[PDB]
Amino acid sequence: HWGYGKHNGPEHWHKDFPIAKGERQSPVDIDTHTAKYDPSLKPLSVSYDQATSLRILNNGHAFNVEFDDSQDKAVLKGGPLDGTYRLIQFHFHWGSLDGQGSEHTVDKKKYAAELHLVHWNTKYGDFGKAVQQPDGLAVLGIFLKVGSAKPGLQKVVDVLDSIKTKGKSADFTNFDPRGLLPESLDYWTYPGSLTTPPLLECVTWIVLKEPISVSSEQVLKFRKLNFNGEGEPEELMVDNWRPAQPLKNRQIKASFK
Ligand SMILES: COc1cccc(N2C=Cc3cc(S(N)(=O)=O)sc3S2(=O)=O)c1
Ligand SMILES: [Hg+2]
Ligand SMILES: [Zn+2]
Repeated sequence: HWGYGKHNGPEHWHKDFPIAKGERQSPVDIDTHTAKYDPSLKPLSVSYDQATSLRILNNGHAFNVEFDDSQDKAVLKGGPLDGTYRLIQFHFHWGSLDGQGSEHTVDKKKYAAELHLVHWNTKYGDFGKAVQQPDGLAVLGIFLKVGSAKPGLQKVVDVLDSIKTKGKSADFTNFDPRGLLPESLDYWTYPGSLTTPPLLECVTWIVLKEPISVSSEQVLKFRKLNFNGEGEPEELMVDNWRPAQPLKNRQIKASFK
């Protein structure tokens, strides 16, 4: 149903998902001058050393690397969070050109792509319960800029050939998500939602200020993915991002000054 085309893109979402015009929708523009430094903000605790990746699959919207979240293998704690959040999957949003692709912007600036490491609040038992809570999910957002190649990203880039079309999946075990992290864990944080339908407002967004760079050839491989399934007319998977939403009654807190 929903997609990123003129006929079923972000502008049409509200018809099937009314929360699209809700009070805490993401992504948002991060205005750095009016964001508030908060000294009571704890540092992030990202423990991804016991992470266990399982699959990589094209879902017609993006490609997702899924992880085993049956136990606290890769968790997120600290920062503005209270409780442990488990990594269940990560995905990217990218554009058809280097000047677009990220969902969140910084002072209106768009990056080439954006990585979202999705975590769910373990106090809720399972992911399905978590998406029914205002503090059910924590998504770590990381910006990707085009520059030098990101070593930890190549393994993902290589397997894209086997998951070109919608519905395809491939085994993708022993992948270390720590290769996708910037050097600094400084961040901005605000209450928001999923950036794609069902557009649920259960997310505490933690967007890192430091982006990671990837070569144009690495992000180039992203653009050869297909929205369509095999045997269907080809649709390049590009621009799978949602425009910034009004901040409304919200303030973005910074962990740095
Ligand atoms: C009942 O809601 C469900 C159930 C199962 C999966 C999802 N998901 C859908 C979209 C979606 C978009 C995300 S983003 N771009 O904001 O980080 S994270 C995410 S999801 O958790 O994978 C929602
Ligand atoms: Hg929710
Ligand atoms: Zn996303």
